[PDB]
Amino acid sequence: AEAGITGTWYNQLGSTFIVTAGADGALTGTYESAVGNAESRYVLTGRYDSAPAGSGTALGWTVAWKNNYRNAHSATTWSGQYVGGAEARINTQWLLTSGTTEANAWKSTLVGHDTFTKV
Amino acid sequence: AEAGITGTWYNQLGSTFIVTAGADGALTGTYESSRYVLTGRYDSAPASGTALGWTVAWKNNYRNAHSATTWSGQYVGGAEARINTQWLLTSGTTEANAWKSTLVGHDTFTKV
Amino acid sequence: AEAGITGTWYNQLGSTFIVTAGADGALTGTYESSRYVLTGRYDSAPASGTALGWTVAWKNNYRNAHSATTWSGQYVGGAEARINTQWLLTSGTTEANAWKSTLVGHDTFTKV
Amino acid sequence: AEAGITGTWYNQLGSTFIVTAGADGALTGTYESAVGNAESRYVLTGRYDSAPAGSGTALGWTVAWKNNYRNAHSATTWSGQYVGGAEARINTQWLLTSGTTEANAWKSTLVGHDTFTKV
Repeated sequence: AEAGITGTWYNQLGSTFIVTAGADGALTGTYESAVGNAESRYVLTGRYDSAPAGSGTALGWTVAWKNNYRNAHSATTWSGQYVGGAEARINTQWLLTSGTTEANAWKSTLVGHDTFTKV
Repeated sequence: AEAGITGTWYNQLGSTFIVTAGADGALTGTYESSRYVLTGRYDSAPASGTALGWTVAWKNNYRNAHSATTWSGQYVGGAEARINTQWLLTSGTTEANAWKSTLVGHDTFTKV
Repeated sequence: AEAGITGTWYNQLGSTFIVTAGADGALTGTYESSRYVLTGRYDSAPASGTALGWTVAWKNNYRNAHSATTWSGQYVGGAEARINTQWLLTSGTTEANAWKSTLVGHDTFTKV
Repeated sequence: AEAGITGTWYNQLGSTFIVTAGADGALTGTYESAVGNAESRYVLTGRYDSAPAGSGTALGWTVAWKNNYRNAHSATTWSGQYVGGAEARINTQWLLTSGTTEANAWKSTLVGHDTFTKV
């Protein structure tokens, strides 16, 4: 619920995710990327199950790779589950999609998986 | 286009996505196949389609499916505007079942 | 159907898949958009579509793209038989770039 | 090349994969599953880049979940790269597809990632 999720997290590549879980199931924050065309901080928005069922808490968020300094013409979404305890982790799968011409659309989307550790 | 995106859309199975695209890159609206709140972002200065993504947690006042889907794709405008997507649906699971927690698929939305 | 699967198929972009389905569950054949060898398996006793998958390493006598695609899906027979798939294309990369090694997409093949 | 790949491997869930890499780029072997409707050994087939480029070697394989004892009406494909050294590993992403009725086709496919360690 709010506090579990709210906080600073890092993935296995050294990117940072700062998130506030709101009472209505809203997720807002900032993302700072360890890779790609990514310079500085980017806004993030998402949603989580604010009334979860030993099972994890399902959540997802999106970043569009545009800030006041750069624009990668691409957006990533991460879908996963928050698993609490002392070992708090967020286990995700993500899709990165770039804006493409129609011809190149077949190769517009990357897929990968990230694990977030809470700090 | 910002307000190119703004509107009501439908996918292949009859689900309906109502969205507003903000000047600064925000997407907000509701998804129904009952109704759920969505939030996302899009490139507000595209070159190419416009990249975008959004999430829906499957909980509202009536049901809680303890899952959340994210759609990642691009908007292509023109005479017949479309949003081509791939999505990941993750369910809250115990550790024993975490390996079978995520479904993947694709959706094509149109104004029709 | 074993020999329901056997035949020549085309996807949305004009690639052509020539396949033979063996009695015991083997798939063999070639894929061309030049030609590459494919191998896979399918459920030879289906209930529902027939589950199946195949791989193509993108190397032949003429080119080597140092990648390999796998297609996972099901065969649906009837008047207009189709093979609905999702695929993963992985490229051989250095460790620095391993996070951007895999493309995901979907393909629909038909006899037309 | 052949020998690098050829051998016995296990994933993080305790499944086993026994594979022989052939000279023409063929992969044949057997898979024994730690989960699902999966009883005993199942045949596998796939392909690999027999002439790879510090970069890994791209490969993929499929198992249909049918043997003489069980049938799950489903097939999985794993796509990834073999990374050699002492730390030999195969890093993959997989798609599991079940045979479904048309109505249920939207939820026929699972996605996940596995890491294989050589034994």
